[PDB]
This record gives sequence, C-alpha cells and structure tokens, in this order.
Amino acid sequence: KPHRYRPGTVALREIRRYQKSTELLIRKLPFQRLVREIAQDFKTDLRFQSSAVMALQEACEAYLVGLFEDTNLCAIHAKRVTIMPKDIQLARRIRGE
Amino acid sequence: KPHRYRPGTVALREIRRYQKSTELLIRKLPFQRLVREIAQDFKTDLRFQSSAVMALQEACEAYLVGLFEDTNLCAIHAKRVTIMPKDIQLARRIRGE
Amino acid sequence: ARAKAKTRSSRAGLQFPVGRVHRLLRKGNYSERVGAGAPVYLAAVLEYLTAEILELAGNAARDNKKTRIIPRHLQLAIRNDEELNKLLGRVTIAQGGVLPNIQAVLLPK
Amino acid sequence: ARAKAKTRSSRAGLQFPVGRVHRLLRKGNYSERVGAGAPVYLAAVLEYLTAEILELAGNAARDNKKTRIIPRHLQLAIRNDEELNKLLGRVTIAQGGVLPNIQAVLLPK
Amino acid sequence: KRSRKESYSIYVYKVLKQVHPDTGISSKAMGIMNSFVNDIFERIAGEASRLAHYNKRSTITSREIQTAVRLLLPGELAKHAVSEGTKAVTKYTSA
Amino acid sequence: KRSRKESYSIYVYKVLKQVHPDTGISSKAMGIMNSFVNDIFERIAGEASRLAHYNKRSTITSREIQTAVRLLLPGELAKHAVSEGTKAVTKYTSA
Amino acid sequence: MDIKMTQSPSSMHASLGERVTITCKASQDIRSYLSWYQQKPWKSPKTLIYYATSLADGVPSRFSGSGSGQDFSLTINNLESDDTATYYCLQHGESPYTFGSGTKLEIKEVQLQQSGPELVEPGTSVKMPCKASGYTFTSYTIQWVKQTPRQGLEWIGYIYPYNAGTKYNEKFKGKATLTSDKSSSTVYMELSSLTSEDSAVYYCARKSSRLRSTLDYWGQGTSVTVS
Amino acid sequence: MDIKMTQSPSSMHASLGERVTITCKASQDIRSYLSWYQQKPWKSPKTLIYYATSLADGVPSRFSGSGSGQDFSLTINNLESDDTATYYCLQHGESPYTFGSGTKLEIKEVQLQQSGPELVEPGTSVKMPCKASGYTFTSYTIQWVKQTPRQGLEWIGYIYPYNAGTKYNEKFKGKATLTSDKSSSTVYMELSSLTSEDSAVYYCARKSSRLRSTLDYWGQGTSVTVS
Amino acid sequence: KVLRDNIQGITKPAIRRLARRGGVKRISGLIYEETRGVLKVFLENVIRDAVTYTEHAKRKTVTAMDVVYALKRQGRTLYGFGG
Amino acid sequence: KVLRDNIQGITKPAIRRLARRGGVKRISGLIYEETRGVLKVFLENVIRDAVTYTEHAKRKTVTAMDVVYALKRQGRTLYGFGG
DNA sequence: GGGCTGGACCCTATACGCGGCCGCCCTGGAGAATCCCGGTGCCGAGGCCGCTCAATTGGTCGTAGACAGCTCTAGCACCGCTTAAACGCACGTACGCGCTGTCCCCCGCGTTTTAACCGCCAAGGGGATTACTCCCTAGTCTCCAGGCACGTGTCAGATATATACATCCTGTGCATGTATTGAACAGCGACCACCCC
DNA sequence: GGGGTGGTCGCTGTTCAATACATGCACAGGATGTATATATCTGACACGTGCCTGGAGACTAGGGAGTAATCCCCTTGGCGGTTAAAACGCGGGGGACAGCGCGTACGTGCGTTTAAGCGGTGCTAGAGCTGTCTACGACCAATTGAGCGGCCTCGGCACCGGGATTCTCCAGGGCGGCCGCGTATAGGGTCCAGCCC
Repeated sequence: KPHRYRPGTVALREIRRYQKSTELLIRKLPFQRLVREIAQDFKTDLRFQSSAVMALQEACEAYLVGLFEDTNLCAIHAKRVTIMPKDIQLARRIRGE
Repeated sequence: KPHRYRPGTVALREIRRYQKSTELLIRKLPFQRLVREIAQDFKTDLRFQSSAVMALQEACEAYLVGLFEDTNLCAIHAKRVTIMPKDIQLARRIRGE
Repeated sequence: ARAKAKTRSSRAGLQFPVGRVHRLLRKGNYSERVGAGAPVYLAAVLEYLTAEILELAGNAARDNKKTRIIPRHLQLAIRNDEELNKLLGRVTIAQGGVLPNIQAVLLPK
Repeated sequence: ARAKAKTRSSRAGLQFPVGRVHRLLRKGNYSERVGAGAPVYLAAVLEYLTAEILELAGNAARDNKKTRIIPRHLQLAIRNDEELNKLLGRVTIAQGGVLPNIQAVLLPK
Repeated sequence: KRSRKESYSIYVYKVLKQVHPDTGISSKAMGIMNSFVNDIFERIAGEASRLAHYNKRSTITSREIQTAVRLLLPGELAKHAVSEGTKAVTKYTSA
Repeated sequence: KRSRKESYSIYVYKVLKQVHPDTGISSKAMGIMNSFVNDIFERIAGEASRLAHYNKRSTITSREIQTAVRLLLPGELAKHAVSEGTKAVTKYTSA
Repeated sequence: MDIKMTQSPSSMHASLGERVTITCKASQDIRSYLSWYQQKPWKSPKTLIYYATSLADGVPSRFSGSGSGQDFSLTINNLESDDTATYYCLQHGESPYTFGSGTKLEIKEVQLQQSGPELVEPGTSVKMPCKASGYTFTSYTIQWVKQTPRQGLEWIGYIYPYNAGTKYNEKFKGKATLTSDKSSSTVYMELSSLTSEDSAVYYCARKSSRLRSTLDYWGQGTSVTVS
Repeated sequence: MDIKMTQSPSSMHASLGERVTITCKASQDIRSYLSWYQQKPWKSPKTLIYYATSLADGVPSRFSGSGSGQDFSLTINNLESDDTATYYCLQHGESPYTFGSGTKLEIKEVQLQQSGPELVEPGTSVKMPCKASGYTFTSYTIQWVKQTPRQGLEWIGYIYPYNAGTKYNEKFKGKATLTSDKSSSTVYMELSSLTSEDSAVYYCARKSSRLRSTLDYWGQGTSVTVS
Repeated sequence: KVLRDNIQGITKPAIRRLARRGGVKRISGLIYEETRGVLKVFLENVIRDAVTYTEHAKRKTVTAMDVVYALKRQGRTLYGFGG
Repeated sequence: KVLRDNIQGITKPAIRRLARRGGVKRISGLIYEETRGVLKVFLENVIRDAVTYTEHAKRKTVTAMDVVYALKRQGRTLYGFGG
C-alpha cells in the first residue's frame, strides 16, 4: 500500500513552511482583478500602479493572517482545533470590526 | 421556608439594574487612594484635581465594562456562562494588549 | 465709514462660529494658509453633526419623559445608530452608561 | 572671512541630518517656532532607533548566514523584541512574514 | 474676573433650540457636546492638513475639508455633512 | 527633468556601517527603514506639536521632543533614546 | 394627533414642456423633513426630493422642491412624457410617517428584492421577505409601506437591522411584525390574521438612520390578495 | 573565540579621597558594550557603568567610565570606605558574555527574589528560582551568572520571557536549562548532573533586551554546594 | 503618608457590578484578582502619561486635561472633561 | 471590460495558505466563504479611501502612496511602499 | 457382654503458583521531506562622478518665554455621624468538566484542467514638469458687538410615600405511562362409566 | 366378571383489564420587585447684564495655485507557451458534538462589620496672572558642499543538482498484568483400643 501521512502532519508541515516563507500567498493576477473590480464601484476607469496593487495585497494578506491568528486562538478557546466562521466572527467583533 | 430566587435570577435582575443606571460602580474614595498610590510610583507629592480622579474613574469603569463584554462573549463562545480568567486573557489578547 | 458688521456665520446661514473656526484653523498649525471657504465648510459640518446628535438625544430624552438632554441620552443616541457609533467607537461618554443588552443564552429557559 | 561649513549633524556627532530634520520640522506645520536643539534631539532619537533596529536585523541576518538585511530580518528583529513590537505593533512590514509560532495544542501527541 | 475660557456651549444651545425648541441640556451633556465638537474639529482639520501636505499644498481649502469629511464621516453621515458644507459655502460665496 | 526624491537611505546606510560594518541591506529593507524613520519622525513631531499646543507654547524645543519621546517610546527604548538625545544636544551646545 | 398631509391638486393636466407646481400642506410643523415620490402605475415609487429641497440621486434638475414648516411644494419645469405619474409628499418629522393623498399628473447598486404576489385566505398569516443587496445591510433601516387604491400609501413601520430595533404605526400594532436576518441580509414582515382590507401592495423601502434621509430605494412590491 | 576580558590592576590599595583607575582590555572589538560592576563580599554585584560611559541609576558621579573598542577604563575620584569591593568589567557585545577577572580595592522598586542556599549531592539536578517583581516581567531578559571563588563570574545564559527565547553559554549547554512562568513572573534555572565543580553562587540578573542595556538588577544569589 | 495595598479597595462587589453592567451573568472566583491585575495595568499606563504631561507643564497637580490627553494618546478618548 | 466575479479568485487553497501562515491546523469548510466576505469588506474599506485620496489629487491613477495613506488612516501602517 | 470416646490411619474438599493469553511499550526499517554542500549565473547593491540646491554662516530684529512676585482657589488634612455597602458564612443547585460514543467532514493524495506567470511588444494616457498670471489670503489698523463672566430666580428632576401591576417560584392538582394483581379462561391431574377379553 | 381407557370434573397456569403508583405539565397563589402617580423641595439651568477683546470691514502686497503645453513613463492590452497550482474526487480517521454524570464552586440571602459618603472647618501649596527683559528663533543674503540621479561592476544570493540526515508511520517483537489449570494441604471420614452401662 502507498505511503500516506496521518491527518494533521502535512498541515503542521505546511504551517511551518508558510511561517518560514515570506512570499505572497494569494495569486497576484486574480487579486489584481479583485482590486480593480472593487474600485469600479467607487470610480470608473481608474488605473493602478503595480506598486499600489502590491501594497494592497501586502496589507490584505497581513490582515487575513492576523485575523486567522485570532481565529485560531478563539477556536482553541472553544477547545476545538478546527477554526469556524463563529471563531472568525468572534475575533472580528472583539477587535471592534 | 424562606423565599429564594433561583440562581441567576438575581444576577439578571442586577444586570438589568446596572445596564440601565449610569453612576460609578467603584467606590470613589478607595479608587482615589488606588490612583494616588499608583501615581506615587511616578512622582512623589502629586496633587490631583477632583475632576482628574473622576476622569480616571470614568475611564477605568468604561474600560472594565467593555472588557467584561468581550470576556462574556469569549465565555459564551466556549459554551459557558461563567466568565473565567482565560476568557479575560483571550479578550485582551485578541483586542491587542 | 465701515458698513454694519455681519458675522460670517450669518453670511453662511450657520449657528456655529465661522470666525472662531477660522481662527482655530489658523492658530492650530494645520497649514500655512486657510482658504476663506474652509472655516465655512467646517462650521457647517460641525453644526450638522451637532444637530444630528442633539436631535437624536432630544428624541431619547422625550422618550424617557425628560425635558433635558443628559449624558445618558447622548450615549443612547450615539450607540443606537451605526454611523454615529462608528464615528465615536473609540470614545467614552462620561456618565453615559451602556446600552441595555443581555446575551440571549444568558436569559432563562 | 567665512568659516568652513560644518554641518550640525557633525557638530552633534550624528549620522542623521540635523539640517534636514530641522527643515522638515519647520515645513511640517508642527509649530510656529522650532528650537535649535529640537532637530538635534530628534535626529539623535531617530538615529538611536534606526541603529537599534538595524543592529538587531543584522544579528538576525548573521544567524541566518545572510550578508544583507532583508525585510524578513527586519520583521524578526522587531517582533522578537517586546518594546520594538509595542512601538510597531500596528505596523505591517512588507515581505516581512510572521514569526514561527504553532500553538502547543496543535502539536502531535 | 476669571480669564475668558471660550467654548461651543452657546452654539450647541442655539442648535438645540433649532432642533428641539422646548428641550434643554444639562451641564455635563453640554461639556460632552463641547468635547465632541472639539474632537471632530480636530479630526477633520488634521485630516485636511494631511491632505494638503500630501498634495504639496500650502493652503487648506473647502475642497480639502470636503475630502476630509468624506474620509472621516461614515455612510450617509458623510454625504449629508458634505451637502450641508456645500450649501453653506455656496451661500457664503453669494454673500 | 525629474526632481530630487530625498530619503534617509544614505543615513540609514551610514548607521548600518557603524553597527555592523560588513553587512549590507536590500533595497526593500532600505525602503522599510525609510518608512520607519518617517513614521517615527511624524509620531514624535506630532506629539511634540500637541504638547506645545496644550501648554500654549509657540515653539517646539528639545524639552517637548524629550517629553514626546517619553510618551511614545516604551520602556527602556524611552530611557536610551532620551540619553542619546540629551547627549547629542549637549555636544551640539558645547560645539 | 397624527400629521395629516394635504396635497392641494388631487389631479391635474398639462401639456409637454411647461412648468407644474404641486402643493403639500402639513397638519403640524414637520421642520423640513418632507420627501416627494414619483410612482408610475404598477411600479414602485422613486424618490425625487428629500429634506424638502434636495434632489435624490439621479433625479434631473427639472424637479425642484421648496417650503418649510407646514407649506411645501414640488415643481417640474420641463415636462417630459414619462413625468406622468402619481406624486406623493411624505413627512417623516414625527414618528407616524404620513404620505400625501397623491397628485395624479397626466400629460398629452442598491437592490431590494421582494417576493411576488400572494393569495391567502382570511385569518391566515403571510411573511413578505425583502432581500437587500448593494449596500451595508445594518446601516439603513428597512421601512415598510402599504399601498391601497382607497387609502393611498400608509407607513407600517421599520426595522433597524443594526440593533433589530422597531417602530410601528399604531394602526399596525399586532397586525404587523418585522424581523431581520443579518446573515442573509433579509427583512421579513409578518401579517397576522389577514382580513379583507389587507389586500394591498407592500413595499419595503430603505431609509438611512439619518434624520433627513428619506425612503430612497424601494422593493418592487409584494401584492398580497386575501380571499 | 570567546572574548577575553583583562583587568590590569588585579588588586589596588588606596586611602580615602584619592583617585583610582581600573583598565579592562578586550581581545576583539566590543563597540562600547561594556559595563562595570561593584561586588562587595557576600553581596550581589551592583552595576555602576553601562555602555562603557553611562552611570547606572543611583550611582554617584564619582565613578567614571571611559574608552571604546578594546581599551576601557573605570575611574573613582573621591574614594570612600564604602568603595572597598571587587570591580568587574563585563562585555556583552558578543554572544558569550564575559566578565573581567576582577579587581580588589582596599581603602585603608525592582526586586529579584532568589532562593536560599541549597545543599545537593553529585549527579542529581537542582532547580533555582528567580522571582521577579517591581517591573514588566516580559520586557526584560533574565541573565544567569555563576560565581566561583576561583574562576570568578561566568555568564551562563539568559531567557527572554516575552517569547521564551534562550541563549546559553557553550560551557553550559545541557548543564543548564532555563524556563520561565509568566503567571508567577518567575524564572527557573535547572542544573543537571551536579558536580563538585558546580559548587558556586548563582545570580539571576535582569537585563533589558536593548543592546546597550546591561545586567542592571541582580538577585541576592543562590549558593549551591555539591558534596 | 505612603499607600501600599489599595488595589484591594477595588472590591469583589465592585468588580461584580462592573461585570453586571458588562452583561456578565456568572463570575468565576478568580475573575476578581485577574480584573484587579488588568485594572492595575490600565491605570499604570494612563497615569504614567498623565504624570508625563504634568511634568512637562512643570505642574505638580495632575489635571483632568492631563488625564484626558493621556487617554486620547492611548486611543481611549473621553468626552465630558475636556475643557 | 466590466469585472464581475473576481472574489472567487481568492481560492480555497489560497485561503488555506493564509490560514497556515496564521498557524491554523484545521479549517472548516465555511471558513472560505466567511474569509472571502471579510477580505471583501477590508478591501472596500481600504480602496474607498485610496480612491478618495486619488480623487482629491485630481489623479486618475491610484498610487502606492494613496494606498499607504488609506491604510495609515485606518490604523494599518504599511512599511515598504514609500511611506 | 458391646457401643461410646479417644487416638490414629485413610478419603477427600481446598488455597495457591505457574503457564497461556491479551494489552502496552519499544524499536527498526521504509519512505518522504528537509537540510547541507558544491557549482553557476545574474541582477541588484554599492561605489563613483557630476551637478545643483538646500544647508550653513553671518548678522538683524522682534517677541516668546523665562523669571519674579502676588493672589486666591482648590486640593489636602481632619473630624464626627449615619448608614450603605462590604464581608463572612451557610446552603444548595446548576454548571463546568470529564468521559463515551457516533458520524461526518475535513485531510491527504492522485489525476485532470486551467489559468497564472513570464517574456515580449505596442500604444497612448496621464503624471510630472515648466512657464505665466492673477486672485486669494496674510497682514495691518480700526472699531464695535458677540460672547464670556457673574448674578439671580424658578422649575425640572431627585426624593420620599403609597399603590398597582408584573414576574418569579413553588406546592397542588390533573393527565399519562407503567408495575401489580384478582380473575376469565384453558391445560392437565385425577375419579368414574364403560369396553375388551 | 376383572383389567384397563377416554370423558369429565376439579385444581391450577396463563393472560387481561382494573387498581394503584410514579412522573411530567399547567396553574393558582404568595412574595418580591418594579413601574407609576403625587407632593416637596432644591440647586442647576436658563436668562439678563456689563464689558472687552476678538472678529469684521477695508485695503494692500505677493506668491500659491490655476491653467496651458509638452514629454515620456508607465500603465493597459494583447499573445503565446509552460508549467504550477487549482479543482475534483475518494477513502478514512479523527475531531466536533451531543448526551450523561458528578461534584464543586458560585449564587442567594442573612447577620455583622467597616469604612465610604457627607457635612463642615481650616490651611496652605500651587495654579494662574501680570510685568519685565533678554536670549533665541525667524528672516535674508551669499556660498558651497552634501546629497541625489545616473552609470557600472561584481559578488551575494537564488537556483539546480545531489547526497545525507531527520522525521513520520507502521509492522513486528519484548515485556507485564489477568485468567485457566494442576498440586501440597488439612479437614474430616473411618479403624483399633480402653472404658462404663
């Protein structure tokens, strides 16, 4: 039978890998399309500097990572290990968001 | 056999009482002594305006009330109703202190 | 001779002091120059916000059978409105108390 | 007669520019007047903070066996230090990543 | 006499008399409204100063005030404040 | 012709050559250090400005800068930055 | 003690391209909190003027309003073919909001999805939903309006999704019950014990908590018909 | 490769009121990260100079430090009977901190609670606490220093309670293990496989994570005797 | 002269009242001491800034404006005492 | 020209990578939609301010400094983009 | 003259240790991931050069703030008295927490698909710069009215009292599910009329 | 005329409906707490008054910003390959979650203690204001050298390939506690001798 890691081992391995790395975790091109789509609601025919989209992506990934840290703390508080939307809402609402 | 309300009934009565009122919940004179004792660590022989002590008391009560709201949310997230030091710690940690 | 003085507040149809706001902008270390319309715009905005909060607070006081607005009524007005609450989320209102709010799971079965 | 120009940074024994800091303080609408010692003090403080962060970041780079400080090393230096992390708590560092931290309850066994 | 410690109390009272002719206001609510007016003034003025500085403008105009209002005030509060300010500025310009 | 974009890159580099003579710094890390210097400068300058305004002082002196540093920088950062600033001001005055 | 709103011309005719004036007189002082609505037949009303003088978004400058206190007016300068509709003044200066009797004029992105027609037997209960999209759901009250050909528009009440707060018209206490659902961004209206007079078109309408804001966007209207 | 600290005047005699100068050499450039300590017999050392020139808190201006690079100097101007003690230079510019051999001078609220003397048998293990109070526990490293009557002061390592990070002297890896408990604001040093060579007084010392900050406050010391 | 143990003046009943205003129905016995610690930290942080403002003014009285400035500097703006 | 559904470009594996960097070991299936909503809200908040700064500058290109100013105004100070 | 009692020989009921068995713990090996090491190459970091403009130097001037003196306010210290709140204790209950079991749903992995990424090219919009101009704001002087300090009166809200209503909690009665049992009915033990031899 | 058997009666086992018992639900009523109405009163709020200083009016000067024109950079759009990553599906384990039980910790209430709150008095430190005066920061003009832009090279690092180490998972074996089975042991059953009826 083929080798198969027990569940959570590859998860912890991925955790260590992405906490060691610093690269952006969201694909640049679809994030850029998302930014342009969102901006269409505020002003039509906007243009974006590549550095402006990169700054937005840096900020978004940092915000989401911090929010997932708070979500993980909430899940562990509930004595779970699976983060859930209720944990995201708790973290956001305690942060005043 | 003497009348007794079931546990939690007087607690909810008291919650409704204090959520309606606006006065200071901490005794003013011992809070003033606490303020002076803390300040003497930073400067000896400080005077305090009565309004300065009252402002500190308003701020402290507001901070503690908001912290207990977040603590209660954490406790309910844990499927408890008793707030606990781990709940206070989680609220403080997520809030960024 | 000088014409009869008209306050800039009266010229703008405002209760708030355009002249004082202009002097605070000039003396507040905000810029080298302060345009003539800037204090008028700022006084209009401050008067609008003051009117909105005072009207909601007076409504709250009326609902509470009180004729005078108190910090409790200001707090109720601010917190019962999402936009005012987000404007003043980081603010403590002295003697304002808190909104009456009990989590449902705490209520008896 | 005109003495040789001796920069205020050199007079104060600083690397950071006292003259530039003074010009920024004057042009920044911070006050009507700027004392002569104020840009010197601010340049000394900025130099101290820059030196502290750069030295911690260089230590981190050495521990990684890299020669050049990168945003990862700046982030490690700042987050691994409580006072720097409190000063820069609300700050995101681009390409900085996060500290290695797994909650114990997530570990096996 | 004591030195003239100016405040917004009379203007807030005038606004109160407009919005609710027959209600009054206690001294503590009066002080809270003074604090509110000062705080919002400082927020809008600081934001306008930053806008002017960002754009290398020496002057704070009603256009920087309008942008600062849009940035600070939320939702419909922002556009109603903008409408109020624009109306006042237009009336003032018409003298 | 394009204008001069002033920055703290050379000063950060001189400080780096003092603290770790052999190591270098990437352009992104230099940009981050520029952002850090600008941010801390604006924080201290704004706090000193507010101190002067609170005390009805027209001028920002090294004493307002010292107080702003004590307010902003925590813990031992505050003490060491105060020592560095005081030493620099003393040396500048003596020179 | 309700503020009855009196529109002077109950109907009028005009040719193309000339000015029109519609007058609405308030029972009591409402302090400029008056709005004007244009309702083409079988379609939801669109707001034109709010705060008694300010054009609603997208409304051409042809429409204009004036007045304060108790006397208000609406003016249409360049009459175009589509300006034929029924025009309602709405006061929201006091807790029971009151529409005008309506002036029928004849001449020669925010979405509030609302359910389709309903057929019910008397004594039943019905639940009109109002799915809202295109804006932050909690920031705006959802207002409910009842339209009949005999009574015109009637304001039922509102739900404030931010805090689930409600207010109801005294004519609709018990009859109506409003609830919100933040997760689905949907508002529901209960009608209890349907009766013959309850055959009406019900509109959900968005209104900001700002006092000068008016019912700005409307649902398509749920036509409840009771047998 | 450890930086050798060399205090030239291994012992000095002086009367009251005269000036004393103590030098301290470095084998490598330490860039002004040198500190001077005064240890009276059977007392914890008190810091006098940090960052090679700056007076420690409460230290009178009589003590004067100078020098940079590899040449350093401690000067005492107006001697007192109180000044009779042993003075150590401490470098902390490189990862293994190194004290000077010491200088005996003869003249003719932060609290670190540390446990009392502990007799132990060879081969066992001992756990020495350091209860820290009066300050923000997590903001400062706790440095551990060994003092034999023969080898002088040796730096064992530190634990930084904010992130539980530790650094150990290569001489003490495995021998020493440092742990912290934030709840009790207590740092524990555990010594493993005790040896008669391990009989020495151990000090816990607070040191900020700031690079120029030195070991400023010291515990009273825990005497460990191995039979 | 000196004051030594006044944090215990923030009594368990007082902490219960604050929790009740916060909507708390049931309170663990360790909450009182945890809350005393938290309050102590908050007061230290605010009073340190307030005394810093007082020292800068070369005043020896801590004023309500000093407290308000400290609170605002910590992002906890207080209305009612300014001015 | 009109973009319509690009929030789905924040894929499930991308959200998983963000969670992994956040130290999350196990992820509920509804986390992905909740996170897409949260990111959508954050982006609207930031981009609205960025566009406001751009409109004030009478510029039509949103610049990295506009984004940095928006973030700083929101308490999200970003170092590394000309701040 | 022989069975009962005492002492001793023999039949048998029994407490206990060893081998078999199932669970716990340990370890070696396969496999996959990660880390160290060497080689290559490339692009960005660091240094050099020219220039230009912002910082320095030197001098003038006015005003901001330092310092001294004085007043008067408000913050501190103290005392007595009332009483409200804290405290300590007893009791019980309901809630936290641990344990068990189920099942679903998230993870790990292999396969297919897709679109991100990269490299390159081209167009052109608009950002940045420059030149010119004019009008809008700062600055100044005069003057006067709005707003602030102060005083005063009265009415709105705080307080006290009584009452009506609402809510909480529990003992009591009623409805329902279930154990119990006397009896309605059939199976079997036993007496009798009668068949078979 | 006796031996023996099915028929039928009497006793009893089985089951079923009424009896009785226990449990869950709704309600009536008592006790308590809260909302409401009325009278009293006090002190804070709202208004009136004097005055003074800060805002308005009128004018001037200049430079900041508006507007036009030009450049070129950098953004957008497109296209073609090449994988890397995303999507999908599947098998399964482990984690979420519900349910249950226990015990203890917290709520409720009462009686005692304590110290907070209030009022009143007294004092003095220090905040706040005024007046004087000087040093210091703004301002300006000339000078120049420091810092920025541009160019170039070369080495640090990124990448690739290949071993070597480490970590994970699991399959097999050593070791310990519980259960099945056989044995030395003694309790009692039984034989021989002395004795009393």
